[PDB]
This record gives sequence, structure tokens and C-alpha cells, in this order.
Amino acid sequence: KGGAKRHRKI
Amino acid sequence: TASTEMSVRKIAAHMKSNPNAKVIFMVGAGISTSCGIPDFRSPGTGLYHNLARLKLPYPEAVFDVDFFQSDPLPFYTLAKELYPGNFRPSKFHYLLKLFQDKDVLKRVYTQNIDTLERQAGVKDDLIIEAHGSFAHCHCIGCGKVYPPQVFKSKLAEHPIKDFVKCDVCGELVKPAIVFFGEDLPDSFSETWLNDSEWLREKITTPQQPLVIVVGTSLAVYPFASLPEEIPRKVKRVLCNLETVGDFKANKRPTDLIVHQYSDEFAEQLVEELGWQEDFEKILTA
Ligand SMILES: CC(=O)O[C@@H]1[C@H](O)[C@@H](COP(=O)(O)OP(=O)(O)OC[C@H]2O[C@@H](n3cnc4c(N)ncnc43)[C@H](O)[C@@H]2O)O[C@@H]1O
Ligand SMILES: [Zn+2]
Repeated sequence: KGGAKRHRKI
Repeated sequence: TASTEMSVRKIAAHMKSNPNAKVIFMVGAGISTSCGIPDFRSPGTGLYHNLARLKLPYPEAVFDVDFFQSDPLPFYTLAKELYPGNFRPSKFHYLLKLFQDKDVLKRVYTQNIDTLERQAGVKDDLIIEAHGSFAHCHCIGCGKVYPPQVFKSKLAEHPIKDFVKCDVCGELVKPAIVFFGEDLPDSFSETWLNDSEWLREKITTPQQPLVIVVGTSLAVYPFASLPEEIPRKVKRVLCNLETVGDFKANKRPTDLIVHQYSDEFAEQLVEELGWQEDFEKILTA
């Protein structure tokens, strides 16, 4: 997957 | 309890019975802790658990592009401590070099910014530094590229007065490390697309490919999506002190989990593969 670097959703 | 030798033995057994399929590695901060670089999220010892003095809104903000723009001081302060130069590769890093020497290394996708894979001799073409590095700098506004020296020079200042700014649009300049809120380098998805196609070709042809995930909590996307995207017919291995991400969320029958430190895992694997002679040439090269 792509998209902006982000902490995983919880 | 029992030694992890039996589990690592199965990995060696897999490689021996499926020799014509190179190996893909997906790694994180865990493989560099023995080098003196703390990981980020381990309770108590992780970097994010030792940033109280910076009084940030929250730990991860130090690597958030929006926060950086509001106040670059916290990052500049931390960057001084993690800038490459005085760290040496670990035994695990040399394991990557060993796989390369035997030409069984398909790729190493790394989230680390220490560039220790490269320092261990792994070829640029086989490394995907998914989260960037200090190799160069860029403007967070227009994207203009700058040499790393501009930033490094500022880091050596104390106290810092003015931060590096773009001469084209005036926005702040920072190392090409991927901050929260920024996209990863195009090479990441491009290479994964290629290797994923390769994995399908191998399974759609037979010998089963192997993907080894080591020292990462799989808490950050899009990197954490990699294990999920591994085809079901490809065998997954996780060497980590904790079972994490897709290995815990969606355990697959063929998954092999080994709770061991990366260096010790590497030593056991070299032993079980019987590649001590060639590994020795590397550690002394
Ligand atoms: C630098 C940056 O741009 O960003 C970081 C980085 O790339 C990122 C991802 O964190 P990363 O997953 O890589 O870090 P984490 O700190 O989230 O996770 C490190 C993982 O390695 C395990 N670990 C630690 N030492 C180990 C060892 N010697 N052997 C085996 N496992 C060990 C540990 O239990 C944990 O699950 O989040 C940060 O925001
Ligand atoms: Zn600019």
C-alpha cells in the first residue's frame, strides 16, 4: 500500500 | 524455554529444500539495537519512552511534518543523537551481506535510517530504505533538494539561532527521512510491485519463496502493509521479541514465529545452514 506515513489505526 | 535452535533449524531446512528462490527481508529498529541505537516502542527502553524532557505534545510528534513546521527545535535536538557516523553494523547486518554473497538475497526492505545495511556491504540495488535517510535534505514546502551538509552543519551549532530554509519558497529544510504525514519514496512501492510480481511468478510457476520479518513492531504504515500483502503461498517468518502485526492479527498456518534477538538468530541460522566459512570471510573483511 501507499499513502502518507502514519501510525496504524487502533 | 527450549532453545530457538529447533525453530531456526526449520528455516534452514526450508532454504535447503527450496534453494532456487531468493529471500526477502523486511526489517526495523530491532536489528540495530545491539549497535547502540535504541528501538522506538519497546516499553521503558524505546526512544519514544525516553523523550519526556522534550515536552512534546506526544513522542511521535518529533517525526511529524506538521509539528516540525510549527517548531523544528525538538527534531534538530534529537537528530544530533541519531545522525549516522559512529555506529557499526551488527552480526545480523552481516547476515544480509552473507545472503548477498551467496546470491540468495532478493531484497531488504528497511525502516531504519542508520544506513547500516549499506555499511555492511549490501548493494544499493538490493536495499529499499523505506523511511529515507540523512543522505540528502529537502524543502517541506516545494520539495527542493539540498546536500546533507547544510543540515549537518546546523546540528553542530549550539545554541541554534536560525534553522535551514529553502531559498526558493522559504519553507524549512530537513533530512530526507520520511516523517508522519509525508509519502514514502516512490522506490518503495515500485520495488514492492516488482518483488510481489516475482513472488507470484515463483508460486504460480515448485519451490516456495521465503520472507523474513525481523525487529519491527509493524505499527507504522504503509510499511506494515507488506506482511499482509505477501501472497498466501509464500512462507512468512517473524523473528522478533514480540508477536506483532499481521502475525498476531491474522496468523497463517505456515507462519513461523521465533522470539529471539536478531544477532543470536543470525548466528543460529548461519550455524544451521553450515555457511560458517563464508560468514567468517565477512566478519573479518
Ligand atoms: C525513524 C522513523 O522515520 O521511524 C521510526 C521507524 O522507522 C518506525 C518503525 O519502528 P520499528 O518498527 O522499526 O520500531 P519499533 O521500535 O516500533 O519496534 C522494534 C521491534 O523490535 C523488537 N526488538 C527490539 N530489539 C530487538 C532485537 N535485538 N532482536 C529482535 N527484535 C527486537 C521489539 O520487540 C519491537 O517489536 O517508527 C519510528 O517512527
Ligand atoms: Zn522550497
